Amino acid sequence: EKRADLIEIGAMERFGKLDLPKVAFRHDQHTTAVTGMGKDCAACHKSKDGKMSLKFMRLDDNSAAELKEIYHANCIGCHTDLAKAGKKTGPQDGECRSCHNPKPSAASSWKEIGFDKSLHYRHVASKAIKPVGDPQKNCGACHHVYDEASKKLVWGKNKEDSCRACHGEKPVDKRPALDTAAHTACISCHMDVAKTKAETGPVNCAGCHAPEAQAKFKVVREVPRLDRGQPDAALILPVPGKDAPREMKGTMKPVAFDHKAHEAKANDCRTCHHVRIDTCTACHTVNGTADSKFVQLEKAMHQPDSMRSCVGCHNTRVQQPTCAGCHGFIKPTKSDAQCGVCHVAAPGFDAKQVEAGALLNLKAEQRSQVAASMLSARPQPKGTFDLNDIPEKVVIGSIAKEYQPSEFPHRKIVKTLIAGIGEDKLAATFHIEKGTLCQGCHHNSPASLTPPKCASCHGKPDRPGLKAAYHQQCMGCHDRMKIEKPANTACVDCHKERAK
Ligand code: HEC
Ligand code: HEC
Ligand code: HEC
Ligand code: HEC
Ligand code: HEC
Ligand code: HEC
Ligand code: HEC
Ligand code: HEC
Ligand code: HEC
Ligand code: HEC
Ligand code: HEC
Ligand code: HEC
Ligand code: HEC
Ligand code: HEC
Repeated sequence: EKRADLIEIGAMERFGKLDLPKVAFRHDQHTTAVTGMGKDCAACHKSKDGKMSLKFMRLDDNSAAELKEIYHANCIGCHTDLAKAGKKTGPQDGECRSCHNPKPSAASSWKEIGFDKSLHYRHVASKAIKPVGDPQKNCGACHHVYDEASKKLVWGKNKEDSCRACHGEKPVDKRPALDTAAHTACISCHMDVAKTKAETGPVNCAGCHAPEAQAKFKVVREVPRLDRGQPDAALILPVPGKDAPREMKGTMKPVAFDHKAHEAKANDCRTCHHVRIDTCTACHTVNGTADSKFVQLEKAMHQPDSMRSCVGCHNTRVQQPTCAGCHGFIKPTKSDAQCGVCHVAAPGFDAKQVEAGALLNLKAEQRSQVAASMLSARPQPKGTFDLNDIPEKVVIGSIAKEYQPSEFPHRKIVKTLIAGIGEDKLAATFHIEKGTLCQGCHHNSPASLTPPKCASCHGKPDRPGLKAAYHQQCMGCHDRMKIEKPANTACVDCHKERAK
């Protein structure tokens, strides 16, 4: 009952109220049958100048009357001819309700489809897609901008973007809507390559929009960089923008951004460039603009719950079990030091000149030099204290009573925690002190080789008592890290039975 190929035909509703229900149409069911009878798309779609219309048996919608005749004459005509041939067929001319069906045809499994970097690269890498306007580059086969001089579309070198950047839910001006744009360009090419029997893309509705079909697409794990002329190192500045006089100026040190490293770890460009490839400050000025619906630069970069912001995406990262043990327990400090991981001094510039705009009109190559400098000048990772310098096992028995004191495997766990982190660079860079990792459990005191006892703040005598403090911390981390043994229900694996 789940289908991804449903079309609810309701085109004449634009001309006025419909007398009868819209007509449900299974496109994949129809192309399969048409193929089997030796026909193709041309059975139902006309073309004009080598471009196939996506409309049924027409190039324009001229009137309600004309449209009704096109549907009835052509839809029913085929059904009738198949009937007298004694073949499987659809509703006959007199079965009004069988097409004009008030009850839904099937359920919809339809899913949107898009290019992650793997799929985009599988297209870039295809021999079947030939270079355009270049000895090697493939880009012009798919990407365009409108050239006002020639009054036509041309490949705009290094101005390639997702189709969504210029094609919307509805056709604005002579830019078609996204669905028309994609259905036209994508499927047309797929059908051409299919003729050469070189590997190609889907033509069936289900082939693109069915979750089952999507799961089957070959994925490439190591995907080459998609180079469109973007910086390796970006310099993000508190851009005020022309509007709002006086306008807000920045108050922090500037931020250098390793754009190249982030590409390698992200799954596309759009994740961050959510409207179009450009700066962020084009819309998210310090004060915000109408074009950002007044979302300010600060929000764009710090929004804790958005995948688009520095802090937000990093926040999803720390929800990994290897991180979540500590990160589901600790509270951010918002200390100057932590802010300083991103906001750093620029070489040769003072604070007064940066939030004066001294950097705003520098050439891309020059700001890259400045940014790369800021990136390389960041101190080397201090790592963690030598684990041999902390107790290997601590006895937790301050409140022993019903059980024996816990013999806590202190050093072994810390070692596992560092192992679990591995070469994660987000962990390496933001864990700025030798004892930062220690604070994942020893919270609310400075990073140190010698943190105070929990009892110094808990249940001695807001805050939990000492037993609650232990249980919540121990059991909590194990749940978040998916630690199987010990089980939280195993009441003796952390503190052995009284006597017995
Ligand atoms: C499937 C093969 C059809 C059969 C059998 C009948 N109709 Fe139909 N009709 C069909 C389509 C694809 C459309 C367009 C639907 C839309 O809303 O765009 C139509 C259109 C009409 C209309 C005009 C639109 C409306 O007012 O709802 C009418 C009045 C109409 N159809 C009538 C009608 C009757 C009475 C039929 C039995 C004699 C009949 N239809 C059969 C598809 C099919
Ligand atoms: C007649 C039985 C059809 C055959 C064979 C093919 N298509 Fe079709 N298509 C048909 C209809 C009735 C419609 C709805 C438009 C209308 O004027 O009522 C369509 C629509 C499409 C679409 C758009 C889908 C959507 O956006 O909802 C596409 C992209 C499309 N069709 C492609 C297509 C191709 C490539 C075909 C051969 C493989 C083909 N169609 C055959 C009817 C029929
Ligand atoms: C031959 C070129 C056809 C044209 C043009 C249209 N249809 Fe059709 N239809 C055709 C066949 C051979 C079948 C049966 C397919 C099968 O495998 O059973 C059908 C069936 C339908 C149905 C019934 C769907 C179902 O519930 O099983 C409907 C409602 C239907 N057809 C609608 C329809 C409309 C509205 C068309 C114009 C847009 C149309 N069809 C054209 C063959 C052909
Ligand atoms: C803005 C930079 C655009 C991006 C990114 C994409 N498209 Fe586009 N497209 C754009 C304009 C200004 C127009 C209208 C041209 C005119 O004559 O005024 C278009 C048009 C199309 C069309 C229609 C013409 C045709 O090819 O038959 C298609 C099919 C189309 N666009 C597809 C398309 C796809 C698939 C894109 C992502 C790969 C894409 N466009 C991006 C502007 C822009
Ligand atoms: C030529 C100019 C194409 C355009 C435009 C689009 N696609 Fe494509 N596609 C093309 C080829 C040559 C191939 C084969 C690549 C290979 O592996 O050799 C493909 C393949 C796909 C696939 C993968 C199918 C599978 O793995 O089974 C999909 C899902 C796909 N294509 C989708 C797609 C979409 C949605 C497009 C516009 C947004 C699009 N393609 C354009 C060639 C061309
Ligand atoms: C992969 C090459 C496609 C094939 C084959 C078909 N569709 Fe498609 N469709 C495709 C894209 C890339 C898009 C744009 C949005 C997206 O999914 O990325 C669409 C869009 C639609 C829509 C419009 C959804 C909306 O937001 O209004 C529908 C309902 C739709 N597509 C239907 C459809 C049908 C019925 C097809 C067979 C005729 C079909 N599509 C094929 C990509 C591809
Ligand atoms: C990297 C993950 C960030 C951390 C950690 C913090 N900030 Fe940030 N901030 C970041 C970016 C990418 C930007 C835009 C570039 C710029 O420097 O303007 C910002 C911007 C601000 C702003 C607005 C601009 C300004 O007033 O100068 C403020 C007020 C700001 N940042 C404050 C701030 C503080 C107090 C932080 C620690 C709690 C902090 N930031 C962390 C990136 C990152
Ligand atoms: C047609 C088969 C393509 C070729 C060849 C190239 N691109 Fe592409 N690109 C294509 C599509 C359909 C899309 C949008 C996919 C979506 O789901 O939105 C794109 C997108 C881009 C982007 C934006 C990345 C993103 O986050 O979506 C860029 C920067 C881009 N394309 C660049 C690019 C370049 C430089 C290419 C030649 C090396 C190139 N593209 C080829 C389809 C196709
Ligand atoms: C978030 C992790 C990003 C990913 C993934 C990609 N980009 Fe990016 N980009 C990002 C930021 C924060 C910035 C700085 C913008 C600012 O306001 O300073 C950028 C900048 C660019 C630029 C430079 C534009 C300019 O300075 O005029 C380009 C051209 C660019 N980005 C392109 C791009 C492409 C094509 C990507 C996929 C291959 C891509 N970016 C990913 C953040 C992120
Ligand atoms: C104008 C074309 C914009 C550019 C360039 C960037 N953004 Fe944006 N952004 C814009 C709008 C219209 C909105 C509000 C509507 C919306 O899409 O949410 C936003 C919003 C954000 C947000 C907030 C998300 C949330 O959940 O609250 C963030 C964090 C954000 N944008 C980030 C961001 C970044 C990092 C960009 C450069 C890569 C960027 N934006 C550019 C408009 C525009
Ligand atoms: C997911 C969409 C991310 C967004 C948006 C941003 N970051 Fe990021 N960050 C992310 C990962 C998965 C990584 C590891 C890959 C890497 O680039 O090393 C990181 C790491 C950092 C680091 C440490 C390493 C480095 O590249 O310098 C810093 C200092 C950093 N991130 C900064 C940063 C800023 C300032 C961003 C907003 C402009 C930002 N990140 C976005 C994932 C994602
Ligand atoms: C306990 C041993 C830790 C583990 C395991 C991980 N992190 Fe961590 N991290 C920890 C502390 C005590 C702090 C200091 C918080 C403060 O505000 O002073 C941090 C901080 C970070 C940050 C900075 C932003 C923040 O969330 O406060 C990041 C981005 C970060 N850590 C990332 C991170 C990742 C990706 C980890 C798993 C690979 C990870 N951390 C583990 C303690 C501990
Ligand atoms: C390790 C992950 C634990 C599990 C599982 C359980 N407990 Fe626990 N508990 C733990 C610690 C580190 C401590 C402190 C030890 C001390 O004596 O200081 C405790 C403490 C208690 C106490 C209070 C002390 C006492 O009366 O002996 C009780 C009564 C207690 N815990 C009960 C208990 C039960 C019934 C459990 C099974 C559900 C259980 N704990 C599991 C660590 C861990
Ligand atoms: C959670 C998994 C821990 C991490 C990460 C680190 N330590 Fe820890 N330590 C932890 C507990 C539950 C206790 C018991 C404290 C109590 O009050 O019962 C301890 C204790 C210490 C002590 C002894 C304190 C005292 O008894 O007065 C020291 C000196 C100590 N731990 C140091 C330490 C350091 C420096 C770490 C980072 C390398 C570190 N711990 C990590 C839990 C956890």
